[PDB]
Amino acid sequence: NRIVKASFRENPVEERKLFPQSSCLMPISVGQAIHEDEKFAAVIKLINASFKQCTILVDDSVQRHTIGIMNHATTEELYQLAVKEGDEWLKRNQRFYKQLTIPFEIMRWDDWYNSPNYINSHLRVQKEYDTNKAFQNAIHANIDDFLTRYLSRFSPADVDHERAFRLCLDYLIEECSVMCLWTEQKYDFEVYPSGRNKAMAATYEFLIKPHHPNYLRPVALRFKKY
Repeated sequence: NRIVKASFRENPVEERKLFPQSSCLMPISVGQAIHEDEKFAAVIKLINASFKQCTILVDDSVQRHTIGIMNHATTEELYQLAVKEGDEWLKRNQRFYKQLTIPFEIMRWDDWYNSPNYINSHLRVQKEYDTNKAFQNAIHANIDDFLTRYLSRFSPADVDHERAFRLCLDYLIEECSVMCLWTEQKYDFEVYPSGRNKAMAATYEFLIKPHHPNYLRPVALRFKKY
């Protein structure tokens, strides 16, 4: 009948030649459709076919910040909801990632946030936000981009815009601080189907690429029915 196939986007032949002998990280934005069913299976199939080894991160506990924009629950409650969402993603998509024949690892957000090196990385990101205005602007742009979609189904009247911004900033600072830590596990490529968001692209530009250009090399995918 019909099937979804996940091809690489923009990655040159000279880069793609490296993929079979390279490692990759698959950060999972728990909640997104690109990480579910037909589109997720398509990715597992392409990753299996083209990489040496793979490790899937479940970006779960981070959402405690974003969940908390409209849900005014206790900080422990949101942490729990953010984890529960990761628990359920793993249940839902166990069927697909189990089909990986290459060596793979399943990690979760807390594995990185609780790293001894997190706090120093967090300070580094907060310093760059304060000092470097290009980086500051990228983060701010990312907040606008994210909130216009996240809060699309809400009337501006029911949204605490001060809160939205604050929590979304907390989310992006954590995401970038954890990003920096990834060089520790020497991942050659970072595969996110859509692009890399503005904040993460800025963090790679200013804090990661200058020190390790052969780590976290971005990879985006195209989806098509065949």
